[PDB]
Amino acid sequence: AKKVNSEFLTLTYGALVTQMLRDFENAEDVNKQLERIGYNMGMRLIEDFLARTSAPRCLEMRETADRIQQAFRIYLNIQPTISNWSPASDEFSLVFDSNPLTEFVELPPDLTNLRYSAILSGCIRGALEMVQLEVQCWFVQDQLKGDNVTELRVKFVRRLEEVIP
Amino acid sequence: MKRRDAAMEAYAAMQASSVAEQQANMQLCDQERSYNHSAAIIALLSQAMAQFKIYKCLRFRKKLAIDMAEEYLKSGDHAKALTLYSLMLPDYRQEKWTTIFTDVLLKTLRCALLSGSVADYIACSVEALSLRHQSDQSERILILENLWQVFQGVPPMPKTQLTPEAQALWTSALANVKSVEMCATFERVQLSNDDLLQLQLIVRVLTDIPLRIRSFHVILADAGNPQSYYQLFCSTEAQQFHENTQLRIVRLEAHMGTDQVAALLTCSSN
Amino acid sequence: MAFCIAVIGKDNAPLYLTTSDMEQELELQYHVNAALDVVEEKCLIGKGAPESKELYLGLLYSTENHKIYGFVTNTRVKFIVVIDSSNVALRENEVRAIFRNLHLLYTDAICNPFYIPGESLTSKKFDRAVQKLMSGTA
Amino acid sequence: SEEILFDCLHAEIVNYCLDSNKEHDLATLEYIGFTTGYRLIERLTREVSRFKDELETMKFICTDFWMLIYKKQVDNLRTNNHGMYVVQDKAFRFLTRISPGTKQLEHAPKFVAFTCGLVRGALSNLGINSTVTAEVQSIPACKFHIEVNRN
Repeated sequence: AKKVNSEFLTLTYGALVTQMLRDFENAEDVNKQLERIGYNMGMRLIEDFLARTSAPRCLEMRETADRIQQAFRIYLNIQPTISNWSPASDEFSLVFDSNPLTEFVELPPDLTNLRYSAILSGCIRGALEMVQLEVQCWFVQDQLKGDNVTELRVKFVRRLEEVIP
Repeated sequence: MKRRDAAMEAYAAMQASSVAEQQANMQLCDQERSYNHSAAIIALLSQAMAQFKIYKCLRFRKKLAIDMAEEYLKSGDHAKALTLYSLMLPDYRQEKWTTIFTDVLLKTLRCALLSGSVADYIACSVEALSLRHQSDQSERILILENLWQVFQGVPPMPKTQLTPEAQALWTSALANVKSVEMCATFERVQLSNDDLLQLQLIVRVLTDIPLRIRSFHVILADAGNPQSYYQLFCSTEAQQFHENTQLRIVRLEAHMGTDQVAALLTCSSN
Repeated sequence: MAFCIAVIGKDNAPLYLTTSDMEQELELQYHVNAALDVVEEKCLIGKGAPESKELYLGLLYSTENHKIYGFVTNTRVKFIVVIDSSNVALRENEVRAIFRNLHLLYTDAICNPFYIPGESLTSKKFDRAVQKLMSGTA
Repeated sequence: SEEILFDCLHAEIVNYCLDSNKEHDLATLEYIGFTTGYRLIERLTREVSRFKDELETMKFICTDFWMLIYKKQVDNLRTNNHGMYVVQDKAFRFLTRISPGTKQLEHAPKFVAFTCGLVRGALSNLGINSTVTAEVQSIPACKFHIEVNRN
């Protein structure tokens, strides 16, 4: 019994999105502020993830995908199928058969533009600017939007390097 | 009940062209035609009523009561059906579940029009228009017309059912009869005998159809001393009354369209 | 055979669906069935049905060829189906399983925050899962 | 373990500090969360009787919940002369992340609000009937007094 410890985040995040909604009617506010708070979140968890894994750093793209799928595996307990590889291979698609942030919130959030993975964006984004990766993120497909399966698409841009020590 | 329905069937098979003594069988039916009063039905309902009331089972006995009223409807005996429905309808609104609430509501419409307790008729019709969105809009419009008719007292439109006798019966009515939601709020109460209150009462119509924007009324109160969205001028408070009295109106009684919502829909204060 | 799957809050009927092993109940039994279910629930609640343990109540009511089961959550939620027979081949352990799953879907919809508690179960995705439970039982 | 996700997410729960509501979170988080906790409770040692009533103290469900959630039961669990009562803990899990100096009390009640306004039951001490306020006198020592909503 009491196997699943974590079905409380799918409803904590639900409370977040509902109250952000009731505060600001705009569908994109509850996306961007939610993304920046999930960004600080990613800052806060990448430190512990590297504390356990002791990975050197994401100097390469495939190893970065491995580290990120490992991060999802350890905390959010989902297996990101790394697919859709670009010929330049600067980008890769994360295939989540089951959303880990939610467990069946519902397919209609009554209205579109309600980006339901903004923390996930922070989850993927924040760590990068902490592991020194100036990287852009965006979602190519969301099963929650009436779709079969959720794919994310994250594009590294500039190797963040420390300056003027 | 099925007895009486089968009696109706018996009349039906009688409405056919109707040798082994089937006429005596038909005479059987004639004998059976005698026990068609179905008042004994009502009495058995009464016993079941009381019997379940024995352990104080209010809901079940109440629904048998709506059964009774439905039967009086079948018998065409609108009066006591209306009586029991009159008891039930506040109850059903208290059960907050509008569906059967509305179903017995149109039952009451029939009951009151047949009876002519048009005060009760319009009370149920108006609390029905309150949240009538489960029903047809055009019938809401017709019923709103009926509302203005009865407020004028002129005969209501559902003449599609009406027949002249009960029509006159309720024409007699309303000589004696004497007397959708919005919100009341207060920007300031408990004054220093200098303040000035104003219209903080937001008059809202939840009916899709509008009610004619006729007029307004405010009623003064005496505690301690004696002293879609539509808003229009009322200047409810400009009279500089004495301090520390929160005059919260019992009921709105502004003249929108007609007199009022009368059936008990008014809020307290801020 | 027909089942009416119903969740019940304090006084209303949030979600009732009148289905059969073939399709929805074509018979004009909607209002009568709803009224019978509400009266049975109210009387049983007044008697004791409000209790801590998840309350099993088989054949707590018996209409014309429709036998009712009530279930109680400590969160004050009720659940009803009927079987269109005085006798038909089925079980009760299946009832236990199906209303356990009904609770599971209930709380998984309760996960949906846009659903404020005490409302009709609007989502056709959730409702199609419910009618999939229907197919599971009829 | 799966604790740091909730710890951080709750830190951001605090983080948005809009000047409208002392409840950064409404009781909705409560309802859904202990509804999942009730999913955990498919068995509870309460009798099956329809003719008899047996009460499941909210204290016991509170402690088992806490082991499932906060992972440290009550240290003081006092039954007030009313139907209400009070819970006192020398330390709190979210408060283990901060020193005992009284600097920002107001966060911790928002933390523990997760047990406030829980979808109730009929009988006294029946498991979930919860109206409660947080009155914390010491930083690790979190105190919470319930009030019977009825009467």
